Amino acid sequence: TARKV
Amino acid sequence: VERIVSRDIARGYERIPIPCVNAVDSEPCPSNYKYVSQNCVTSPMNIDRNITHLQYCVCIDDCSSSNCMCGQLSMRCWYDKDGRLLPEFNMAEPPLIFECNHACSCWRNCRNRVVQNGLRARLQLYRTRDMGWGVRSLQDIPPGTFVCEYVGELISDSEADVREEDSYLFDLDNKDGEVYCIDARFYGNVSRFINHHCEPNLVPVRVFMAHQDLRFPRIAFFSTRLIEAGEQLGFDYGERFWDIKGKLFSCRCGSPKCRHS
Ligand SMILES: Nc1ncnc2c1ncn2[C@@H]1O[C@H](C[C@@H](N)CC[C@H](N)C(=O)O)[C@@H](O)[C@H]1O
Ligand SMILES: [Zn+2]
Ligand SMILES: [Zn+2]
Ligand SMILES: [Zn+2]
Ligand SMILES: [Zn+2]
Repeated sequence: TARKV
Repeated sequence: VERIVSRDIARGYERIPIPCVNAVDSEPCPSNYKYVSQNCVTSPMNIDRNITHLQYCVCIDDCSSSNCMCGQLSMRCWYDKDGRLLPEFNMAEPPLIFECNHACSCWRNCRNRVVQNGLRARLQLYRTRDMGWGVRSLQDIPPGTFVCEYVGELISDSEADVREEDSYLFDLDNKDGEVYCIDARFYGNVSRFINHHCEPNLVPVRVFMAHQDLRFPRIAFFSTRLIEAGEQLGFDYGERFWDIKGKLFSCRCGSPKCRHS
């Protein structure tokens, strides 16, 4: 799933 | 014209107000979420709030000294005299920042306190032609300035994978154990609306304040350069975001050096 970091 | 669909999206929970205007279409102030200025949980998380477990300084000064423990924990204190980051601070591999806390012997206004002093920049939420909602500044912001924090809802790695809305998650990679997330889809502050830009004026920094439970850093955005008034706020989401979302739409960040268009 798409995660910002 | 500039239609003021709200005077303060935060309903007075922030030090300065954050208005929402819309000058491109019909969409009203966004309200499909609960604004919160700090992080919350839905499932109980065993955060270590045991005071005797805090590292802390005993500075008889204002933690300018080369002896401040909390500055040592950040390798050094990176805040200048008016709480901006030093030029020697590494925006590419930001270090962990440990701010002074209530166990320290120092005064509430020692030099090593910044993120914890709340929002200090006049910003505003507004409608953009290309990406829907966006956040932008109304003042000049020098470099190294703590702009705002990514506040949301603490959830486990696991729960992260099972949510149908990955557009608002922020990965909080504790290397030394379980990895956690901030889901700012249902509860979140203003940073949920900050868009991705490939030449980002903002950089996330992992910051510890009232507790030093490494599983849960807090995410602080500092400016990487001067941000002129009116400029949209943006930060790099990373590859994992585009490996995934990229398969569905591309980056209208509009940069010449745009890496995800
Ligand atoms: N450079 C970009 N190009 C296209 N879409 C973007 C870009 N940056 C962010 N987004 C979009 O915005 C989402 C990230 C949100 N945190 C940003 C606020 C959002 N635009 C909103 O209207 O709520 C993504 O899931 C995308 O839909
Ligand atoms: Zn100190
Ligand atoms: Zn301290
Ligand atoms: Zn201090
Ligand atoms: Zn781009």
